[PDB]
Amino acid sequence: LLKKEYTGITYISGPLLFVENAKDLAYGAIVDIKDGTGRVRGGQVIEVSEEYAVIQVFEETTGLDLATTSVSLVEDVARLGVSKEMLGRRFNGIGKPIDGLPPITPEKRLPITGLPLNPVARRKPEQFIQTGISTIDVMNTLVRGQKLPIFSGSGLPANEIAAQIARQATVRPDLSGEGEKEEPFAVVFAAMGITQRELSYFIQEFERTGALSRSVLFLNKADDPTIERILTPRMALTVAEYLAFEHDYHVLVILTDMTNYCEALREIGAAREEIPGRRGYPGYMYTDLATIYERAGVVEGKKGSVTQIPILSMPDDDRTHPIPDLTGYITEGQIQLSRELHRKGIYPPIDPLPSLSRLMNNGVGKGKTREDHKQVSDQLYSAYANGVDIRKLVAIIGEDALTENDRRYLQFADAFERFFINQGQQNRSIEESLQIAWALLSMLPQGELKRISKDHIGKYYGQKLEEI
Amino acid sequence: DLLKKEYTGITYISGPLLFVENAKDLAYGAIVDIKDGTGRVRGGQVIEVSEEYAVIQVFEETTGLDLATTSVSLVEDVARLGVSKEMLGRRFNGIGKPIDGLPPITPEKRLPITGLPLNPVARRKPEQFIQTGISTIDVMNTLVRGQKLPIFSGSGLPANEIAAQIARQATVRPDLSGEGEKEEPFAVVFAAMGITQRELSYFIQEFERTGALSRSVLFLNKADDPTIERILTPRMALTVAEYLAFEHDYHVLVILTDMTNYCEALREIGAAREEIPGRRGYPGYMYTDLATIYERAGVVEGKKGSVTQIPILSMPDDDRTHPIPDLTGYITEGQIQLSRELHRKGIYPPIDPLPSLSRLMNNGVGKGKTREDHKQVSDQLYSAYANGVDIRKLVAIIGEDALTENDRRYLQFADAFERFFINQGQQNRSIEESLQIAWALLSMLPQGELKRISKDHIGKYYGQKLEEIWG
Amino acid sequence: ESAGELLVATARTQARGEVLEEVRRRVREALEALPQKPEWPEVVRKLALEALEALPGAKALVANPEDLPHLEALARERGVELQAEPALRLGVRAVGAEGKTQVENSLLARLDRAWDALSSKVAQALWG
Amino acid sequence: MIQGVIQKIAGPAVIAKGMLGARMYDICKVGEEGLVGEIIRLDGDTAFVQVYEDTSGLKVGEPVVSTGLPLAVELGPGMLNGIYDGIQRPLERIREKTGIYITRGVVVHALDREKKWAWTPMVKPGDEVRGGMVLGTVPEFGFTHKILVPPDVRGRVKEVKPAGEYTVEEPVVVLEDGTELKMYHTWPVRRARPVQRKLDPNTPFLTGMRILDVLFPVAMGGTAAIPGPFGAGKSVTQQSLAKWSNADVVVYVGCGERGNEMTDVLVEFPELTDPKTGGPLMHRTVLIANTSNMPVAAREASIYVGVTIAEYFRDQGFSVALMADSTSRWAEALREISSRLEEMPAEEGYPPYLAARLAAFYERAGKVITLGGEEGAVTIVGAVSPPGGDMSEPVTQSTLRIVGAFWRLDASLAFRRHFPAINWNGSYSLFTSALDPWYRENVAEDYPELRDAISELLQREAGLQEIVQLVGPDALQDAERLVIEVGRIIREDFLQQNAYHEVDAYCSMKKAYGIMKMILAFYKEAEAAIKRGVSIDEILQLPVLERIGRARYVSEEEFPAYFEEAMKEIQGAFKALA
Amino acid sequence: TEALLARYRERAEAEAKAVREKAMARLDEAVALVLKEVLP
Repeated sequence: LLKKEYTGITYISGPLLFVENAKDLAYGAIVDIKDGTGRVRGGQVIEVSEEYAVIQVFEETTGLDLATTSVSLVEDVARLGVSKEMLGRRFNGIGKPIDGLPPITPEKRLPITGLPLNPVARRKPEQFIQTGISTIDVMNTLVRGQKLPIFSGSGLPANEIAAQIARQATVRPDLSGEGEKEEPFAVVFAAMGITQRELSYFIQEFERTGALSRSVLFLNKADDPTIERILTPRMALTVAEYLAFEHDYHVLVILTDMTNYCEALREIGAAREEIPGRRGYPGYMYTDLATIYERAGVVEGKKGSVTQIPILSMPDDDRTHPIPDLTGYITEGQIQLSRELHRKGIYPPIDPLPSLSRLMNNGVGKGKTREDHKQVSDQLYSAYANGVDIRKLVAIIGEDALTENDRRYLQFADAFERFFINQGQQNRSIEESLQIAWALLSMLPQGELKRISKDHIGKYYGQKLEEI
Repeated sequence: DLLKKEYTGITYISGPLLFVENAKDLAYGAIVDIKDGTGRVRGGQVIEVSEEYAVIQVFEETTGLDLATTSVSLVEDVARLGVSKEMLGRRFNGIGKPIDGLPPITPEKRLPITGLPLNPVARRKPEQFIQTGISTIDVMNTLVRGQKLPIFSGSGLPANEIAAQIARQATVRPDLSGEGEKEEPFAVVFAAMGITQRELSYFIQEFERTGALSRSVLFLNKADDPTIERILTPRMALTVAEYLAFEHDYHVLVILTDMTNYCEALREIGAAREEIPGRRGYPGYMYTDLATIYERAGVVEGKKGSVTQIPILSMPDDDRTHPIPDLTGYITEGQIQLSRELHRKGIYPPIDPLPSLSRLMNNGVGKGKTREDHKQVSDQLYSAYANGVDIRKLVAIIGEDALTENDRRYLQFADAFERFFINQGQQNRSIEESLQIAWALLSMLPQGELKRISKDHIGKYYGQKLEEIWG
Repeated sequence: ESAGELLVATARTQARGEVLEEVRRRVREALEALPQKPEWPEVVRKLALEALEALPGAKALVANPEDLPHLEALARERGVELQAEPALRLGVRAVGAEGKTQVENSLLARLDRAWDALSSKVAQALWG
Repeated sequence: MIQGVIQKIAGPAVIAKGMLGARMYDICKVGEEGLVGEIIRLDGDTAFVQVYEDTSGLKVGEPVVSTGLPLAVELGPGMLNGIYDGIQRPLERIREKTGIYITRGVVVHALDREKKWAWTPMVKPGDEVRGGMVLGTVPEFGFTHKILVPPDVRGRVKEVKPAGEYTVEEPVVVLEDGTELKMYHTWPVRRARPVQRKLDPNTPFLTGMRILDVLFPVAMGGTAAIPGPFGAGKSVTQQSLAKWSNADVVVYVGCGERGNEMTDVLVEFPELTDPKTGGPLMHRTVLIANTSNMPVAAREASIYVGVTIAEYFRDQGFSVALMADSTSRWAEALREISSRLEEMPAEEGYPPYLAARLAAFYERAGKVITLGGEEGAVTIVGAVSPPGGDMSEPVTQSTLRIVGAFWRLDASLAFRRHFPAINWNGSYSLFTSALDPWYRENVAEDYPELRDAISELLQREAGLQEIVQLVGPDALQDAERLVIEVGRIIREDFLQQNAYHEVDAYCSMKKAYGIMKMILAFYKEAEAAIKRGVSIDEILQLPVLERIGRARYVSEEEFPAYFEEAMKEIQGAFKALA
Repeated sequence: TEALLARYRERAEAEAKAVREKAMARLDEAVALVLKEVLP
């Protein structure tokens, strides 16, 4: 290669830049802009015509001028140098290492935008990931190859739940009947719009319990150039795809706040004078979010997998805001955090009534988990459902108008919220989550358990909550 | 004259427009013929002409055109239509060409489809009362001959059945006004704009049942026909109607089957040109545009014919403040508004009388006409029904047991009103039956509460029971 | 009921259509044989003349080679060039100065332009 | 063959230069790769091309070639049991060639040119053929695919191939004009295939779900819309409609949706059995898959391709069902392209001609008399995705002016796991009165009155639920108590349906009729008993309610006996109660 | 019931013939007039 420059700059305003003839710039290429002092910026060709090429500058245009600036190519598509020894490292949002250690040596360079998977080349997700959180493992199982967001709020603790899931998740293969403990996870952790306090929190969280050895961190502060937000998930997912479909890894990707991603996207889009959308969000936010979420799954004839857990804060706890709404049409369920459970002091304040996992029926049951998993989950949901509405009616009419079983159901609802949901910081395996669930069911008489089949309704019904 | 001039030099085609240069010899508003490299000819109309070029709105779709081979030739300087009495059994498409397989008509005249405004001095006051057989219209929102009366419908509500029932049952009642005894039937001009196949089959089977096809003209623009043609359908239908009425003394009834599709076409052709918009992108001249259609109705002094309009339009989200119903209400004389809540209770026809209105109602009721107690019965009904509805709103807060006795009487009146006076379901009620039912319903209230009716009308109509009219 | 009336009226309408179509075909065949008549040259000259009078500033004239010699003696007077063509028949077509404007004065063209205007006359004169 | 060069690239839109002589809505090959585009605006010497691929990496000055033809599909034997992308390319061939990703620019034929079909003729030399007649037949998975004359061809047969085995591009019938007719032909996807006559629908389109088949029926050639906010299980309902319908052929158009749904179909359907014939379910299904992260400008192409294939199979005499998986995605593609054109938009950024495209697409449905003289039909069930669950947006309000049925999904029902989560208070249907003559001869003599009684029961209970909202179920008499309990019984034993049960997934009309009759009979006996002095407690504690609860988990062949016994028990539970 | 249809079929055919003959009367003048007018 050899450096070829362009000095025909004819117009600079805001974030754009009009380079004259430069007809060898491909549409969508990455360029770099050096000026009279030497400081090199970066840019992307968003439109090329016969007269001029239009360039978007990643940073701000302070210092540029029309006499001394030059533009040279970098490559025709953005790429990233990946390698298996990225595990345990830490990067900044466009891959430069910020842990202090030296840069990596790349064995491939993959385009970061990726390609769509052929629908005939996929296969249905089938196995489950044990997160150690009972209200997810039992009632909203996460299946290997899924996209399961978490709907958080303003001051609800989503950072901690992310970190806890990250350091507790395991694949748990001995349940399957194979005993093939021969492949562990990798955890690619992408963080966007983050502050210094949260950054320190995450660093020491991962360093504390040795979870860094199997993680790759992409951390992006709230004071970095905006273009580096809209690239962090793409580099995270490129690393994940490489690992999963070239080295048979099971990868779990955690994108920590898509609410910041969407604001960066809106700000970049409004600089190209496009037609606005519902609240100022660009008219194509659905396609842009789709190109990120649809990169997870499992492929036929290969052993890897990519599981995604987006995390986002519904603004004003509004479920109809464009961010959570558009994320809802793409993913395969949702986990919702509740504010009242937070006030009560519960943790993690997961609300099991508005949550769901569509792919749950494939990943649980015989040969994958214990046999009773599905019916136990259903009966647990139904029993918690009517306890809540009993509490709603007693709230307005007197608790004098009561029956013998409504006492059972209020007691069940309380012991549920206090023992099943409120697990603190401990890490529960699936067996003991199921045991706690059976204990909580056993304080309702039979005939109230009209949802579970009759054989394990005797096999597991004995033990009561006395064990704590 | 008779020689033909072709303009090559097309310079632009996008959407529904087509710019052609060096065409100063076209008049503003002319009709042209666009012929492509295949020999297929489609139409258009000039909407802006200057010394450099002229702008054309194509009627058909623009698939297949190219800038090298297509040509543009003039047809006429003003868009005209060939009318005749012999088009009283025919069907034409949305631009006036036959679609029943018979040869075209031989025009007696050719009239400009844009029409001319009627002289306010030449007009006449509409007074003849029309009996539709529907009580909520006849008693409370009387329709007169020569009136504009739209139907504000919704998406799933049966406005088409109401229109067809009106067309089947409408008649003048000359024995009540003592004048004339001809009762010559109505001729029906039916213009459909963007209609679906289901509703078209409905209307056709209806007119075929009634035998009303032998005196009806049909202009059909289905939903798979081009969109920009809908600009011409209502103008052609009303040209034919005004011809029939004010030349051969017919009594015409015009039915325009959806003005919402007309406004959609208008907004499309107005956004292609970047007009200053109105409220939701509808062009700023939509008021004038609709007024040039609705105001082609009425009765002319010194002539026997008449023209009556029944536009039908669907308020988009049942929204009375949307631009289309808003402007149409600002033009026409009153409206007949349908109710979704009444439709959900199984009531047909679901006409709620409170947001309806007929402005010309007072011209054609009273002594020397229907009956002397018509007006007072009507507004007494309005008052009592309004009271019933407000008492419903109160029950929704303080429960039914807390009510008084007269409040329960008003509640019962509202209920029986909705279930016996509104809900008639395809039967044809003369005006006397309607007033009889109205008095039977009024007799539920104490005689001292009918404060809008005089003492003598009370004395000689109060006290009928509903069980007597029917059990 | 009215179904029989519709039947008889349809019959009448389509009969009138048949006869009018026949008259039109009759005149279409009467026209298409004129270049054998002795009035041919003078009518072609006046046709070309009104065509040229409609394009102030034509640059050429397209016609039929078979009647080309009928058309030489009147274009030289104004300088408008000539050109022959087999497809153009029973008339002449000019060409405007830019190449992007034409005027044709064929016979069948005038027939199709005037037939609708004269249909009322044919009806009123062939029935009453 | 018009050819120019690229002049300006911006997103999926490319302006070509030197294209004087290119026609509107023709197909072009952009670039040296040969990407496929369509001309949508001509200007001076240029042409505006929308590209159905990714325009990344393109360069100014590359070739552009116009082919002179609009977008077309190949219609013929070999489409069933396949999966296609937005412009009819077989995805299995793409996988055999270029691996597990979808790279741009691959070229494959739509119909396999190497297969052998057992041709059986039906015409003789000297015979007259016109558009739409039948030349011969070919077996395909147990159907009888019959070869049609292309809709605009006339002539007299000159020779015929004599009953052998051939490929699709083997000319089988040659006319006296010299024209050759093969086993396939092409058709422009934006022109509706003509028919002889449109008929009125008189026969129900059975979906298998009780609430839709009973309360809001749709007729055979009708159109329906099912708009639902996220999390309301729209995907399960669409799959169920694809799985149990009584159509002969199902065309599923996945216009901008998840890819795991296409994978679910591809994996499960070869196992399930067709109810009508013995074959696998996949043998009657055609998929068009254009997922959410595939090129945007191809979503509309996929819609048109799907409806043209459905029209073809209708022309063959079958009755087709077309499921357009989402039309809001098509609307968004329209909006994006119009944004690249610098057009002025309508209300919510959409182009001002969206309603026209929607209406022209929905107007391709209906029962017809084909050109060959036989009878077929096409039923369209389009999905919408309003943004805030907001039914006042442009797409929903434009769809509700042409559909005949409206099936409104609701999120409140789905947040308590009530499925299929259809709101019976906001939905409606316009085919229900024209279908009663069929219901009376094919279900029961008094089915309509059963349905009406159920509906008015539901209306009353939902009405008085507002009163009980404030003053508790303690404050109203036994009649209203019984009405609320019967409402609960209805909407937990009749309206609900588990889609993953091996029995409750599909439900016939006889079964729904039986359950309705059971419930109404119980209601009448209870009303009598109450007004002769019994209380709600003993009414609720009866065991026959358990019999009615388990009624929907009973197989179809053993339902008649269950029904008779349950009627006997309903009688005895109150006869013995004096 | 059908006598009306029979009477009307007769009336239709009769009037069709009447119109055709009344036309063939003066068609020869109609065509000459049109040819007169179309000509320049």
